[PDB]
Amino acid sequence: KDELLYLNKAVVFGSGAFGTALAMVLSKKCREVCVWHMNEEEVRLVNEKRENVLFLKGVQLASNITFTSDVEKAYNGAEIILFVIPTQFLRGFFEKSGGNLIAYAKEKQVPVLVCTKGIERSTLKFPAEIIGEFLPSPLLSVLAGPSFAIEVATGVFTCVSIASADINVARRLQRIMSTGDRSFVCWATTDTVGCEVASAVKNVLAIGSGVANGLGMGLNARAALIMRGLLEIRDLTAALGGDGSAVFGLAGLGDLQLTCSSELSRNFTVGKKLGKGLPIEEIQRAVAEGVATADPLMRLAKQLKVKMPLCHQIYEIVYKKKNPRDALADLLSCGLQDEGLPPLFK
Amino acid sequence: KDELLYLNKAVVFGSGAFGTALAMVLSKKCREVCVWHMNEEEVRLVNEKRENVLFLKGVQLASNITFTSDVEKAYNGAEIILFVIPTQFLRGFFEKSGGNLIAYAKEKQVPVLVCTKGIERSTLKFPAEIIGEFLPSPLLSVLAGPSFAIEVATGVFTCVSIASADINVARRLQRIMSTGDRSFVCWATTDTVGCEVASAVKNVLAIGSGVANGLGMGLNARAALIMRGLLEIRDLTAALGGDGSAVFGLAGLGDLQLTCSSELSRNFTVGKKLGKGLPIEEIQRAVAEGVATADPLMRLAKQLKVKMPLCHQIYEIVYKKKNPRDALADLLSCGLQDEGLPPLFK
Ligand SMILES: NC(=O)c1ccc[n+]([C@@H]2O[C@H](COP(=O)([O-])OP(=O)(O)OC[C@H]3O[C@@H](n4cnc5c(N)ncnc54)[C@H](O)[C@@H]3O)[C@@H](O)[C@H]2O)c1
Ligand SMILES: NC(=O)c1ccc[n+]([C@@H]2O[C@H](COP(=O)([O-])OP(=O)(O)OC[C@H]3O[C@@H](n4cnc5c(N)ncnc54)[C@H](O)[C@@H]3O)[C@@H](O)[C@H]2O)c1
Ligand SMILES: CCCCCCCCCCCCCCC
Ligand SMILES: CCCCCCCCCCCCCCC
Repeated sequence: KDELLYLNKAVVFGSGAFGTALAMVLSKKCREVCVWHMNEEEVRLVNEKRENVLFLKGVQLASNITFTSDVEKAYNGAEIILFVIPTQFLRGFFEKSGGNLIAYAKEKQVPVLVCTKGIERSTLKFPAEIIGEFLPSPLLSVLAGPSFAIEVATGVFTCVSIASADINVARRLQRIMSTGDRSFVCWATTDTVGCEVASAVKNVLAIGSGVANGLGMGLNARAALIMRGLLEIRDLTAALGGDGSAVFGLAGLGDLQLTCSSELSRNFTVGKKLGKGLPIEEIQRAVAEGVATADPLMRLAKQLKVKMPLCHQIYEIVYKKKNPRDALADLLSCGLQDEGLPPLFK
Repeated sequence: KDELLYLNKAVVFGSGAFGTALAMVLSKKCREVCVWHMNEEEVRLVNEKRENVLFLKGVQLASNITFTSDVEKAYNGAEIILFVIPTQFLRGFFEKSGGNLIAYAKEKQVPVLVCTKGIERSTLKFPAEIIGEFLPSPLLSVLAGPSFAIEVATGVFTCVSIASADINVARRLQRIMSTGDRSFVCWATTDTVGCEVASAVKNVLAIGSGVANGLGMGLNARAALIMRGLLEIRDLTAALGGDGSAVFGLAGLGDLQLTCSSELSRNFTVGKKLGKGLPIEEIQRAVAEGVATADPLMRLAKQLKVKMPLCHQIYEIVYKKKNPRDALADLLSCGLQDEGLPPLFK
């Protein structure tokens, strides 16, 4: 259906930039919107300042958005639940505080939208998979696409995709997340796996995009990294069982191109410094998603016997003090090859 | 084979930036390299200045590169012929001066590489197809990929693809164009049609990327245009008989992302001005490829009953004084849809 759906309440667990940006999106489709944060003193500050000075400074929060550190109040009445908690804290949240919320979720059959992105070190599992350990798959959906928080929060034209096993589940969410002014447009897909893989790998590849820059290469080089790196996301997706229909969609191609062209992103800057020779230790100072993700990505790929050329070299440069230039050469040592893309039309 | 091939002579018909940039690439794989230009007085100047002050200022030409306005001398002895003449002058060249050259080409079975990009107004045909009217298909190959002339001419890491019906023909050329320092890497593909379609459509879409900017949208918007516009190149390719294996390769995704992220390109700037409301007439002042290409692209699409949403609106804004904002709204009037991408894995 091409007609939207408005709700009375919507809860968003994750008080960071993206979660807040999404609260902003929701403020225009939901009568009430609570954003769960943990530090109570902070929850107050924000509500006072009418601004998430913590993770989204400069953005005036809508009035119908309320921050609360009380999970119970937070989810109570919500007709849609969003999870934008960093991957590393996700599991802990459910073990320590998801008790009742999970009950409520199952009870009222509330639709859950996974917005977190990454890989859990301990299990090498993705967000929606982790949450899936507590909440049934049928209720789970994934939101992925080129969506810089700031642009989304301030209402600047953005397109993302909603992935769910049941396309109809994705479409319902599609009608809930899409805004009245068409400033936030959603596209439905079933490729949950592809979306999750892409959301994670993109950060690693972003670092390579930065490496390429600090290494003196230009835009041609970047377009090639983006195009070649996309096959790596494709192959890892295939290995994990995903149908891959999202790989060349907004979740993959889209977000990938965005994330890799973001010259100010921590991923890019970190990679740039590496490209210029600065050791990872020296850099540090606030870790880049790509850096955190690189190790487990490598372990998952290895475990699945999936070859990710670019991602691997990026892992070496980061975790094994490999010279960016040597990495680049090793990468190109493969010799002349075919593009390696199947035809789409017979 | 992963081992290169060096030649004695190579001719490049097309004295513009890209042709010169490619002469530079060839200067490192060919003993001798002539670049055919038409104005004799100019051919001298350049040879004197050791620089193509006409279309590639600031770039010092290698010594083994010689400009000549004598087609006969130019092609004589060449072991590879490149065509980088603008689409509109292509046919005229062969009718007026290709006489002997064609003979020589067929005679010695010299490999031809089509580097020109666009659509001929009169026939709505692409470069390699036009040249194909004079030289047999078997000898023809297409070079396409994200390759800004300057970066290519100055040796900055670049990746492009070589497309030929016979993959082996593409691979031979692959070993001739790939450089010893791995600064120019070629990938083989068969999707000649896809490559040509992509090379042309990209310019139109670039204007939209500019429109989006002048219209106040941000990077999220651009990533979406790139991802959505790519399906248009896909569909037109399917309609023209291409196998489409290049659509998501360097020729398509690659070049597309590059061309659309080039904020200084004439396509972008023209589109930006349109996005800001300036009428096309006013703008002008040196035409943007995207503008020229928009009309025939539209006529070809219509003739083939292929729907290209973004390209169509871009055509309206340019040729029919349509308000960019109205165009954007008409575009989004489609309602909520699925991403519309087939799965890659069953
Ligand atoms: N930032 C973006 O533009 C964007 C776009 C898409 C997806 N994402 C995804 O969003 C998530 C994070 O992005 P962000 O900018 O919203 O977040 P952020 O880094 O601004 O989030 C900080 C959040 O982490 C919590 N936190 C910090 N330390 C904690 C601890 N020890 N225990 C429990 N909670 C703790 C805070 O209370 C807060 O909710 C990731 O999954 C990322 O991939 C971000
Ligand atoms: N510029 C790039 O970075 C790039 C990258 C890929 C493909 N291309 C393709 O290259 C071609 C043009 O790009 P460029 O920068 O090399 O060229 P350019 O615009 O710099 O080329 C000018 C050329 O056109 C010729 N010319 C001009 N007017 C003429 C007339 N009336 N009759 C006959 N010849 C005339 C000149 O003598 C010269 O060879 C297109 O096919 C384009 O799609 C360019
Ligand atoms: C991390 C450094 C910069 C990388 C710039 C891009 C390289 C692109 C091509 C990779 C080809 C891989 C071929 C198979 C092993
Ligand atoms: C030319 C103006 C700016 C366009 C910015 C991008 C719009 C992207 C989405 C297009 C969707 C088309 C849907 C089907 C008709």
